[PDB]
Amino acid sequence: MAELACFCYPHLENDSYKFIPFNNLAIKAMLTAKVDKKDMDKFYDSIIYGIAPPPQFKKRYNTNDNSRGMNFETIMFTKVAMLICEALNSLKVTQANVSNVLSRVVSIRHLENLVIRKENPQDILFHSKDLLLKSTLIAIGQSKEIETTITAEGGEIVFQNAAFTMWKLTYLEHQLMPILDQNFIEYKVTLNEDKPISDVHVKELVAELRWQYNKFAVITHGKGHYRIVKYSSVANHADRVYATFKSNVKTGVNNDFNLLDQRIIWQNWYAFTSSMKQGNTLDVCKRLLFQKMKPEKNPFKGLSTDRKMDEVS
Amino acid sequence: MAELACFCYPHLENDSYKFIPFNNLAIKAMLTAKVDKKDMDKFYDSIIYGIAPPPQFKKRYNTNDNSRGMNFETIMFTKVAMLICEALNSLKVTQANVSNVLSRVVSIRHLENLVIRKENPQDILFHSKDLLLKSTLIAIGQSKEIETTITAEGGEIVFQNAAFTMWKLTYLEHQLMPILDQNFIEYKVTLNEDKPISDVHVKELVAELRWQYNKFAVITHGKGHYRIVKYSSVANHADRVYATFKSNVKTGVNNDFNLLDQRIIWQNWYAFTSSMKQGNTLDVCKRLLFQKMKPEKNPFKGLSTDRKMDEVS
Amino acid sequence: MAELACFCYPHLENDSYKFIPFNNLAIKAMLTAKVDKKDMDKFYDSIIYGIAPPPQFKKRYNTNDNSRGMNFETIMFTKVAMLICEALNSLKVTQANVSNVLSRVVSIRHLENLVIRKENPQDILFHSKDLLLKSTLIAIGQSKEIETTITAEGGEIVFQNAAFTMWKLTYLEHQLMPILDQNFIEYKVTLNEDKPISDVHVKELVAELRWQYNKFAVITHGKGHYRIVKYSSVANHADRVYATFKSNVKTGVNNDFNLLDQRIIWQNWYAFTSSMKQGNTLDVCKRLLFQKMKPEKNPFKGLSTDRKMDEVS
Amino acid sequence: MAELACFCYPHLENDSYKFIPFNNLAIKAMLTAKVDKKDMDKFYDSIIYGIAPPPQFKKRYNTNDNSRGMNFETIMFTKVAMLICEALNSLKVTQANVSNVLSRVVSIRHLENLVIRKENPQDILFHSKDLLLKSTLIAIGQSKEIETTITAEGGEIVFQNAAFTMWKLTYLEHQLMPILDQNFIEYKVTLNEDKPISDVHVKELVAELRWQYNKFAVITHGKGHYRIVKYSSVANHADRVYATFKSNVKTGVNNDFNLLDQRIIWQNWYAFTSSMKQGNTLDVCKRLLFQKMKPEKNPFKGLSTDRKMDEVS
Amino acid sequence: MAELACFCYPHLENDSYKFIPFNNLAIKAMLTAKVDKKDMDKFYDSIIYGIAPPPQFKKRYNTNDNSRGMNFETIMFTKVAMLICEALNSLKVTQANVSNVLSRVVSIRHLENLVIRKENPQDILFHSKDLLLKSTLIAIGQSKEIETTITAEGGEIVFQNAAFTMWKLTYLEHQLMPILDQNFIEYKVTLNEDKPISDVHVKELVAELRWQYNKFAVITHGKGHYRIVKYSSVANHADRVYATFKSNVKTGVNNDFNLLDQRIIWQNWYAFTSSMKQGNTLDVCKRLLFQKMKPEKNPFKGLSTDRKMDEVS
Amino acid sequence: MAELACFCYPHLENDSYKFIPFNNLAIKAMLTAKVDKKDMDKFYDSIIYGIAPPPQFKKRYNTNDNSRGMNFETIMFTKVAMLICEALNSLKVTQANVSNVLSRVVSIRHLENLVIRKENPQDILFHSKDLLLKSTLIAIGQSKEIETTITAEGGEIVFQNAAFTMWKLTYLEHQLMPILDQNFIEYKVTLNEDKPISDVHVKELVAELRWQYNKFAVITHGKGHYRIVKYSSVANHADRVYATFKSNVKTGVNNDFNLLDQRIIWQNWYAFTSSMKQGNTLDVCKRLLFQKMKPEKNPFKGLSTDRKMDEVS
Repeated sequence: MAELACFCYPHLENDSYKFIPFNNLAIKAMLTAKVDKKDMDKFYDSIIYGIAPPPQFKKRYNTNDNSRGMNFETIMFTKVAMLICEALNSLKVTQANVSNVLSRVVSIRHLENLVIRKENPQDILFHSKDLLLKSTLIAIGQSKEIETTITAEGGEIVFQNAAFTMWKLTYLEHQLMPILDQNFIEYKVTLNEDKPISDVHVKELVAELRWQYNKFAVITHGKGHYRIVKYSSVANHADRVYATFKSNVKTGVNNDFNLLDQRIIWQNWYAFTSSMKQGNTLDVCKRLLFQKMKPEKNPFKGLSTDRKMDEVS
Repeated sequence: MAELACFCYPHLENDSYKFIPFNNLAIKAMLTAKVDKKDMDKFYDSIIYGIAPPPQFKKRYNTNDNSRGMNFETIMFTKVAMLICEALNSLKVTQANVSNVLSRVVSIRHLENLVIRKENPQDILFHSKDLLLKSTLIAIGQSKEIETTITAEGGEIVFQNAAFTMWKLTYLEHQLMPILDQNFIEYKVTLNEDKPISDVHVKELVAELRWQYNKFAVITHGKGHYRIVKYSSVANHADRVYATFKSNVKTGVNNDFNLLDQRIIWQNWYAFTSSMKQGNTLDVCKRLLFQKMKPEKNPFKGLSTDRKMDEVS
Repeated sequence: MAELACFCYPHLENDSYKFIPFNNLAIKAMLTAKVDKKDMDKFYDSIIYGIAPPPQFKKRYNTNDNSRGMNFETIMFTKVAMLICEALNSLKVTQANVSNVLSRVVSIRHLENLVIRKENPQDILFHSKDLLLKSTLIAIGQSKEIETTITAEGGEIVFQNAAFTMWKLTYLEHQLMPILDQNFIEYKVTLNEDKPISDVHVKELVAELRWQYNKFAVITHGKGHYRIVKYSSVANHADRVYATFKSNVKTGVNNDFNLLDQRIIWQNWYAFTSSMKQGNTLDVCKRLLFQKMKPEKNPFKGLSTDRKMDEVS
Repeated sequence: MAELACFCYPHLENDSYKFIPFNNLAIKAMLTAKVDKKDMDKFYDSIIYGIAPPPQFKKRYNTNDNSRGMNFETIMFTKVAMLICEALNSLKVTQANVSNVLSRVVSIRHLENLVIRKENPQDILFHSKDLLLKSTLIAIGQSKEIETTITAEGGEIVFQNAAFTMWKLTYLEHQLMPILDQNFIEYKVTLNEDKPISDVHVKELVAELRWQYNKFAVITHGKGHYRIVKYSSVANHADRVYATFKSNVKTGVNNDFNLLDQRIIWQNWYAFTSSMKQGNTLDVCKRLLFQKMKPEKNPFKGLSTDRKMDEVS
Repeated sequence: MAELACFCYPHLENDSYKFIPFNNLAIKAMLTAKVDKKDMDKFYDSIIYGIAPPPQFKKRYNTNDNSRGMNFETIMFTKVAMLICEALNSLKVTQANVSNVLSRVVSIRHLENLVIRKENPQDILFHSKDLLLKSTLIAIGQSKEIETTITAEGGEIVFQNAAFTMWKLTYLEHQLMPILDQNFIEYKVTLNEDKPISDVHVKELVAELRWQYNKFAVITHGKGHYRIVKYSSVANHADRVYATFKSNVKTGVNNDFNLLDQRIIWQNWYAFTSSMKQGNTLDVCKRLLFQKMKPEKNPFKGLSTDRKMDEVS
Repeated sequence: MAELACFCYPHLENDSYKFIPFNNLAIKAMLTAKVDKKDMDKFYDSIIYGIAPPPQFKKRYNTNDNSRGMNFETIMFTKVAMLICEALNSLKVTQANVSNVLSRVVSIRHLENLVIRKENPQDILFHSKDLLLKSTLIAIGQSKEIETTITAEGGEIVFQNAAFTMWKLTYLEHQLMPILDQNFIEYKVTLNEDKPISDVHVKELVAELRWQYNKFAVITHGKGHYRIVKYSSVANHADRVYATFKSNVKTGVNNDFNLLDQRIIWQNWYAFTSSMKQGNTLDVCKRLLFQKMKPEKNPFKGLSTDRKMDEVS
C-alpha cells in the first residue's frame, strides 16, 4: 500500500545515490510540525533526529487519531527499511530514476514476510545472499522475474506437490501492518519451477483444493501464482483487480495479465478477467462474475469420492 | 459405557426400593480393600463412609494405574448420581426388577450433558420438572420414547431448521469422562417433532451438510437421530454398531434398527445397515462399506453451486 | 502434649461447671504481662479480651522466640477448643474434679484430626452426634472405651481388611502443631470390632505389612491398636513408652499395657514390652531391643513369594 | 526405537560419506507432501528448507493425529542429531556400508541421556573428547565394547559400591521421547570395570537390592548390565527380549546373550533366558516365568535382619 | 483535626435533632460547585446525591491538588460517620446546642481506631453496647470521663501490668488519615482503673520504660494517660500543647491540665508543663525544655542492671 | 565450623602441592557410597565426577535427613572453594604440612562474607589483589596478622569513627550456612589501624554503644576486635570461649587471649575472661558472669543525657 519513500530517502554520494532509512522519532517530530504549502514535497529536517519523510505523507503513519497507517514505532519498521535500503543500494540508481523508484507501490505485508523468512536459521534466504537480493528486488518492483517457490513471500507450507506449493498467509500476527479483521484466512499457490506443468500434478492439486478448501475460490491478480480466498470476498477482489488494470493507463508498467491454467481458476473469475483483458467496461465485466452457470465446470469429475474412499480405509 | 450400579445402590423401603448414591471416599476405600472371591458381587461396607459399589467394579474408576474409568472424585460425579437417583425414585421399582435396572448400559457423556442442560437458568429443563424426568428416563433406558430436540442430549446449536436441529457435541471439555483425543469433532441432528418431514426442509438440511461439513459422513446408531462424524472414523463406528446389534441375542431389548431417510444417510452406511438388518454376517457387510460406487448418489443435484452464488453476493 | 487447660477454663454455673474457650488475643496479652510469683497459677484477666490461661503456661505457645508451642493464632485452635468444650459440657463435672480434668495430657494432633473428621460431609461423625461425643471423650481421656475404626483418629485409608484398617497419618499438613521433620511417615492399624480376630485375616494383614511396608516396624504404645513406624525411630519410641509407664507411679491411671497379638508385633518390641511390664529396669529392657536374633520369627513363611507371583500375572 | 535415518542423511564427499542432520521445518514440509509410490524410499527435497527424511518415515514423528513419534520440534532433537552426526563422521563409512549403518535400531532415550551427560560441566564426557565418542559409538551400535560405568547411559546415582553403580533412569522428564505412564520407575546397575567381581561386593549389592528395592525384579536384556524393574512389568519385558532374540535370524548381529551372575538375577528370569538361549519355543519358555517355586533361591540368607538391626542403632 | 460537621449534618425531627452522615459522591459534587460568598456556611444540595457539607470545608478533603484532607472515598469514612451519628443520636441535642456540638475538634485517628476496636469479635466493644457508647462519647467530647484501658483508643498491647497498659499506635496502616512519615513510632500508657496506683507497680512500669524504650520520652497532653514519643519529636509536641492551652481563652472547655505522676514524666516536660500551667509566656517555658540538668532525676536507681542480670540467666 | 578438607583436596605437582575444589555431584555420589572401615580416611573416587571428600565427612553436608551441614549444592559453595584454593596455592605447602593445613577449623560465614566483599565493584578487595590474599589467609588461619577494618569480615557499616568501625553481620541472608534463628542480630567493632587509640574516640564509641544498642553486651573471643551480642546470649558465648581455650592443650596454636580495653568490655565478661586466662576452672569462672555488682562500672558518667539533649534540638 505505502510507497517506497515512507521507508528511505536518497542521499547523493557524488557518483550515484545512496539510500538511508528514517528514524521513528524523526517521523514523530514531523507529525507535529507546521510547514507551509511550499515545502510539503521536500524532506523534513527534525533538528534532533535527522531527516524525516515529507509532510505530505502525514496520513500514512499510525498517529493518535489514525489507524490506516503502519506501526512505525515497532522494531519491524527498522528491519523492513534496512531490507529496502540494502536492496536499493545494490541496484545502482541514476540522477533521473530516483523520482520513479521511490514512487512505486509495494505490499508492506510482503516485505515483512520476507524479513521473517531471512531470519530463520534454517531457511535458504538465511544462507544465500543472492536469493535474498532477488526476492527483495521482486517485492520492490525493480525486477523482471516471476515469484516462484524459492523466492516466494512466505508463510506456512500446508501442501507441497512436485510442481506446486501452498502457503498459508499469516497476516493476523504481523506487527508493521496486521490485518484487523479477526476472520481472515487466505492461501496462495506458487509454482516450484517456471516450466510447463504435467497433467498428473494438476490433478493432485485440484483434488486437494476441492476436498479440504471447498469454501475457497481460486483467483489471480495477474502475476504467476494463484490466490485461494473465500467466496464472500471474491467481490471486493474483483473491484481491486479492475482498478489496478484501469490505473495502468499511466504507462510505467505494461499491464500483462497472465491468465493462468483454466482448469484451476474459478470459471467465473476466468471469464471476468478475460473480458477485462479484452477491453470491456466494468459493469459488463462484473456481470460475468455473478451469473449462475453449470456448463462443463468440472474437468476432473470423480475426485471427491476417491478422497472419501481413501479416507475411510 | 458404565452400568447404572456404579452410581447408586438400592435400599429397600418396605414398600418398594429407594436408590441412594455413593461417596467418592467410599469408593476410594474399596479400591484398597481385600475381599475374597465370595463377596465380589455384594456391596462393600467401608466402615467410615458408608456403602461402596461391589469390588468387581474395580477397573471402572480412575485409580493411579488406570485411565479407562471415570473421574469419580469430581463434583460432576455427585450431580450425575443425584440425577440418576431422582429419576429412578419416581419410577417405582419392584423386588424382581432391581437386578435388571442397575445392569443397563448408559452413556456417561449423555448424562453429564443432561446435567449441564438442567442448570442453565434459560433452558427449559430448568423450569419444566417433567421434561427433565422424561429426558433422564430416556437417557437411562426405562422409557419407550424417541430423543427429539426438546429432550435431546445438548451441546451448542449450530443450525436450526423448521424440522431439524444440529448440535455440536462438546465432549472435550467434560469432567466425568472427557474425550482424550484432542482432534475430536462430532455433531448430531435431532428432529424437532416426531412426524413426517416435508421435502423443502430435507433440502435445506442437505444443502448445509454438503457445503459446511463436507468432510463428515451422516450415519445412525439405530435410534431416531443422525450423527455427523468424519470419514476417517466411519470404520470404527461400523465395528461398534455391529457388536451392539449382535450382542442383542440377549433379549432384554428388541433390536429395532430405525433406518432413517435414505436421502440423507451416506449410501454406503445405508447399504451396510440394511444388510446387517437383513441378517448377513460381518465380513460380507463391511464389504459394502468400502466398495467404491457412484450410481445415483446425488438426489438433489445443483446445491453447492447455489450456495457459492448466494455467498458471492 | 499440652494439657486441657491451655484450651478452656471453667466457669461455675451454680449447679456444676461450664467450660469456655480462650481468645488468641487474650493469650497474646498474657505473654507480655508482668505478674508476680503468687499469681502464676490463677487465670489471667486481660481487661480487653477476657480471661487468659495462667502465666505458668508461658512456654506452651508459639511466641517470637519459641517454636515448641502451638499455633494458637490459627483458625484451627478455635475449632479444637470448641470441640473440647462441647465434649466437657456434656460430661457433668463436680466441684472436686475440675483440678483433675484440666490437668490431663492429650495429643493435640489427635484432636485436630478429629476436627478434620467431623467436617467431612460424607463422614459419619458429620451425621451421628453421639459418635463424635464418644470419639472426643476417648481422645480427652474421660472414657473407658478402646479406639476402634469407627472412632479412630483419622487420616487416609490405605488398606482395609474385614477386621483391620490401616490409616496414613497426615501430620505434616497440620496447622495447630504440625511435624517439623520433612521426612515423617507413619501409619496405624485399628481394629474394626472389638472381638477375637480370625486366622485367615491376620495372614492378609501380615502379607501386606511385609510386602509394601517392609522398612517399618509394628509397635504399640499400650492401647488397642498397632503403630507402623520406621526402624530408625524404634529407639526413640522405646524411650517414650518407658517414661509414660514409669511416670504412672502417680496413680490416676492404671497402667494396663495391652500387649497385642504376638504374631504381628515386632518380636524385639514384644520382648521389650513384656520385660518392662514384668517390672525390670530400663537398661536391662532396652538390651532386648538391640539383640540380634532369628529363632522362629516367621509364623507365616512363604508369603512374599506368593505376592511376587500374584503380581507377575 | 527409531532408526538412524530419522536423524541424519548421507552426503557423498568424493572420498567417503559425510552425514548431515535434518531440519524440523523440513520434516514438517514432508508430512504434508504428496509423493507417489516410486519415491517413498528416496529422500525428500522441500525446496525451502533442504532435504527431509524419506516419506516412508511418516508415522515416526509427532503429527497432529499421532503420539507414537518423537517431538522433533524440540531443541533436543537438534542436539541428538548433532551428536549422531559427530559420531558417524569420525567412523569412516564406505560406499557399501551406508545402507546398513542408517538402518540400525537405537534407543532415543539412551541418546538423549548421553546428550544430558555431555553438557554437565562437572562430568567427564564434558572434558574427555574420546570418551564421548566411545559412548556415542556404543549407543549407536558400531562398537564392540560393553557399557560400563564410565560410558553408561546416565541418570542419578542412588548407590555406588566398589564394583557396581546403580542409576535411576529419569525417563519421565525427557523431551524428545518421554515416558507417558506417570507411574514409571526403573533402575539399572552397571559394572565399574570389566573384570571378575569379588564375593564381598556381590553381598553388599544384594543386601541393598533386597532392603530398599524389594518390589523390583533384577533382569537383563542380554548386554553386560542389570535392569531393576517392578514385578508387574516382568511379563512385558519377557515378550520383548524374546522378540529381539527371535528377530535375530537376520544375521547382522550375533545374538550372544550374556547371562549375568546367577546370584543376582531373579531365578525365574534366569531360567527363562537360559531356556530361550538353548532354543526352546516361546510358550514353553514363559511357562518357566510364572511357575511358583522356592527351592534354594536365597544364596545369602540372613541379610535383611542385619539391615534392620543396623538401622535401629 | 477535622470538625464533627465534616461527617454528619443535623435534620430536625420536630422534637429534637437527628443526625445523618454524608455521601462521598455528594462531597465530590461540592468540590466542583460554584457558590457565592453568601452561602458558604449553609449546607450544599447536590441534586442527585443529597446534602453535602458546606463549601467552606473545601480544603478538608483529599482532592486532586490536596493531601492534607481525609480519604473520604474510602469504606472507613462511612463507618466513622455511622459511629459518630449513632453516638450523637443517643445524646439528645437541643435547638441551642447544634452549633456548639458540630464545631468541636476530634482526632480522626482516635475514631478510626474505635471503629477497628468494635469490629473485633473478641473485643468487649463488640458485645457491650454501652461501653461503645461511652467510648465514642469520650472521643467526641460530650463526656466528662477519663480514658481508661476499657475505653481506650486501641492498638496492640505490648505490656500489661496490674495497673497500667501500654498500647502501640498503628497509625501507619490507617485508611481515613494515615501518618505519611514512614518513620513513625509511638506508644501510649493508659490506667486500668481510676484510683491511686501503688508503688510496686510504678517501679515495674519504669523498669520497662527504661530498658526497652530508652530512646523515648514520656509526656502528656493534659488528659489522664501518658504518651511515649521519641526525643527528636518532643519539640513539636511542646509547640502543640502550648497552642491548645493558649487557644483555650475561648471558654468552652476549662483547661485543667492533669500533670501526672512526676516519677514517670520526663523531668523537663514536667517543668515545662508546670510553668505553662502557672501562666508563663512561651519562650520562658520552652527555655525549661532545652536546659541540661542532672539533679536527682533518677528516683529508682539500680533498675537497668537488674534487668541485665535477669536477662543473662 | 567445617574443616578445610570439606572444600578442597591436595594434588601433588612434583615440586609442592596444588589444591583443587570438589564437585557437589561428586559429594552427592559419596553420601550414597558403601565403603568399609579401612577407607574412611582416604579420598573417595566417584567414577563419573572425580574425587570426593573422605566418607568420614558424611554428617557435614545437608542430606535429606540432615540440617547441620552446609548447602553444598549452591553456587556459593563453588565460590568459597575457589577462594580457599586460590589462597592456599599462593602459600607454598610442603610434604609435611598438608595434614596440618587441611585440618584447621574455619568459620564458613567468614569466608562467605569475604566472597561477598570481593565481588562488590566498589570495594577495595575488588581492585587490590594482595589485600584479598591477606584477608583470605587471615580467615583460613595461616597468617599472623590481626583483623582490622581493611581486611575485616564485612557486613553493613552502621557507625564509623576515626578509630573504630561497627559492622552489622548479615548472617540471616546467607546461602552456604545461614543462621536458622529468625531473631538473630549481632554486630562487631573492628579497629581501623593497629595502634593506641586516643581517649576522645573511646568516648564517642561508648556514647553510641550505650544510647543505640543498650540491650547488647560487648564481648570478645580473644582476637583483636569486639563483638556486640545481646545479653540473653552471653551465657552460650561463655561456654564457647571456654571450650576453645580448654581445647588448646593441643599445642598447634598458642592461646594468647587479647583482653581488649577494659573501658569498653562488659565488666562481667572482663572478669570472667581474666579468670579463665589466669587458669581457673569453669564453674568458678562462670560464677563471675552471673554475680550482680555495681562498683564503679561507669567510667564516662553523664553520656546518655548529653545524647538526649542533643537529640531534642
